[PDB]
Amino acid sequence: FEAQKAKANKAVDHFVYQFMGECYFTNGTQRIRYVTRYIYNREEYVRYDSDVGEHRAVTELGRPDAEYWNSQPEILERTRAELDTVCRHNYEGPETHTSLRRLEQPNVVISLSRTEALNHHNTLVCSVTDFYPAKIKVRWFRNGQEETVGVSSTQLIRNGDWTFQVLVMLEMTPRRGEVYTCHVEHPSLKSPITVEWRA
Amino acid sequence: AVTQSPRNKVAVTGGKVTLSCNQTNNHNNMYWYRQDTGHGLRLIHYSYGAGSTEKGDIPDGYKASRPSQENFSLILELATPSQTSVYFCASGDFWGDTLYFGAGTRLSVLEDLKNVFPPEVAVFEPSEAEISHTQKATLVCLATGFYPDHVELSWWVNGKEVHSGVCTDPQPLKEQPALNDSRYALSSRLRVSATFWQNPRNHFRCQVQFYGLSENDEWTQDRAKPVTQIVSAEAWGR
Amino acid sequence: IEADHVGTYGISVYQSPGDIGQYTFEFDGDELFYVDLDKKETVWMLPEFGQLASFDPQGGLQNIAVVKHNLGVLTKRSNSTPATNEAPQATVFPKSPVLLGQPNTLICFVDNIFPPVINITWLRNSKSVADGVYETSFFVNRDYSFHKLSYLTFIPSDDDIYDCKVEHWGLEEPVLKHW
Amino acid sequence: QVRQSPQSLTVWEGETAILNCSYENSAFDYFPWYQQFPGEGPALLIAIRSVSDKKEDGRFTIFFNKREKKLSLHITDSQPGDSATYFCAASKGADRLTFGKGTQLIIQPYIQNPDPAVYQLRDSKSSDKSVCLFTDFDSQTNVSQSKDSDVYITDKCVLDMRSMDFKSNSAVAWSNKSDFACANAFNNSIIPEDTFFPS
Repeated sequence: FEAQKAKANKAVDHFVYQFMGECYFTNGTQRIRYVTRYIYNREEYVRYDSDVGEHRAVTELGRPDAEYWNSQPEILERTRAELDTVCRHNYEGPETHTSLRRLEQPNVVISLSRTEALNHHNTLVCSVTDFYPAKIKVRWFRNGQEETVGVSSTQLIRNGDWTFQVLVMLEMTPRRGEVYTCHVEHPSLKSPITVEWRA
Repeated sequence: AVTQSPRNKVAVTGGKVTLSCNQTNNHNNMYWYRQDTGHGLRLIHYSYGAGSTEKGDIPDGYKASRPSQENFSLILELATPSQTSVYFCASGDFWGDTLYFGAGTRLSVLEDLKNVFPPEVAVFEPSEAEISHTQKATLVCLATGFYPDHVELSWWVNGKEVHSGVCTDPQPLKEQPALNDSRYALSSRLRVSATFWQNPRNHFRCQVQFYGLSENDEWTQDRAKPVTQIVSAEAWGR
Repeated sequence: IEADHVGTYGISVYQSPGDIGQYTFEFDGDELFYVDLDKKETVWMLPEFGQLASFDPQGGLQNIAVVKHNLGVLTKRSNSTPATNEAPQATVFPKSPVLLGQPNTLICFVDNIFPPVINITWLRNSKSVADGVYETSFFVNRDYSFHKLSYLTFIPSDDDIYDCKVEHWGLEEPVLKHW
Repeated sequence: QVRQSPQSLTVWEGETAILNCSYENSAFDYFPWYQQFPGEGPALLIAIRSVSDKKEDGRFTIFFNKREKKLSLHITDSQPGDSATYFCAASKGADRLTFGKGTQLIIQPYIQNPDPAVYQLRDSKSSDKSVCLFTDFDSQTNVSQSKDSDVYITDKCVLDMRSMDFKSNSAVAWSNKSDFACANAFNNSIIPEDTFFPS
């Protein structure tokens, strides 16, 4: 499955230049919005947008290009066509078979922050790691009922390696007898993963 | 426009050959092709802009240089018989729907260089029999014993190049097909009216442009050095 | 800007002086690949992805060429208005739950990078360390600065204090995020 | 890989020449044909995009079949001036082309008044030397090369006397054997029985 790219148009006749083509998918490929952006020193100065249907100058700098690119049929049709030839094509082919199908199970490990003393305050940390995609539910329990008080999760941590991490802390007081359970739901999981820690 | 230089070249095995190409189209991309029967057009190297190049399908044996947006050069570092070809340069825009080619460069890489001969040209006069039976008069031109096959044949009537009533062989034949070094022959017809061949003021010339050795090539043999030259044959109206 | 998914199917970046270019694909925040401009090959982040999908590196090389051009054009057109340095920001966190004695990965996420030229190096107890060091490509941000992640394989000890050292033009002196 | 058929193809003038092309890589989306006249470089003639199954432009049309990855250039009401080599190329998302090996196109003229004859011609400088001319035959008759060295026979050739409204075919043949004659110079080739042998 071969990926296609957006094609930068040629500007008309420390510095940083950036070109990109973005494909905004909603409900799979039922709705696709396609935007092309040209950026000079962090200022977008021209763009294509499948909603407008042509290049529009975003600033004074973009005037020359927008008007020219729009005036060459070979060019305009080439950029417009990318909504299908880049976005739809990449989504239905390469994407559907890679990122769109990636399913990494979370690792769940409970952990005790300070050396355990019964009848003393301490804090459990439920590390939920190495998972994909991002949608995930993590809940604590003490003897079977949900905890909401003294509970705190980090935001979703993006690892940069196509996996995610979330840490869920629970402030608690371990009594002799009680069982703490960390409960996680993720789409790569046939049934929820529970891990227990007995006081 | 795309102009290649040179348009004809004879090199020796092991020699160095740079084919350059200037492009006047303000185009960013340039490509270097070769053309050989049974292989069509074959990309050798190309380039997106000055200072950079990219291997084509058959880069082996060729270097390439883009010192300019205008100029793209192909370098044959160690020239070999296998590189004997007609070469085409081309330019286009970024992502361009349309390539624009130069005219071509005939290159012959030869092992011995003693195989290089200029054409012997001769013009054969119309038959009275053709004339009395058709009132047309066909002149024939025969160019023979030349190598390589870099020639161009033209007909001249009273000092003016003509095209009407002319037809030349599509390509030269081998005088000795058994040999991969065979010398070539080529013919051409010029037909006019007997009411024009019969006029003795009219003269008909057959011209063969031959491409052969550079005038600054080393020539050690007993015959006159087979440089680039015009060889001709002339007939007079009767 | 609402959407379920967003692929950035071609990001081209070019800097002058120094002839620095980068070309990548991203999807929903993650790098599908970069094209090595020197080797001229497409390098997938996940190997198993490169086994299912492909990309002609040329596609990226040409884009870079365009973008190298446009930059020149836009440099004059602006009358040589240069880029403004930003101060980047770093955060260090381990890839897995820290257990002492077990090999892990420390991760340095540096953000608000602009321009995208940065030195990210690891220190352990103040001395340079480079164990299995991996660096991501510059990821794009909505505001057109970049972020980037470095990686370090290490064994967690209580006798060790790690720093992530970050060098940038927008920083008067190097900043180190302790961990 | 792009594959054209045939290598060469002869067609009567006024007939519709059909040049076949076929490709292997399903991703190809752009298919331009180049026209090359002898002594010149190739030049874009007509082109199609896989989004479309036809492209018409005067006497030239391209028929495109995405499923069979097969492709065809039609030249209607063909003319001697259409004689040339026609290349089929392909492209993927606007990257460099790949050309087929090309098809040679030879269009045959009609002769209005065929009058086949083999004439012998003398040199203009050295009477001893001679050449045989087969001339004025119909374009139907096919000239084969010699069944021996020593005797050379060129291919056929249509010259046009535009001063008048006259076209005619000719082939030449010659040798250095002293036991060589025009009468059977062409006995290798077919010849109408009504052919004129003077002398």
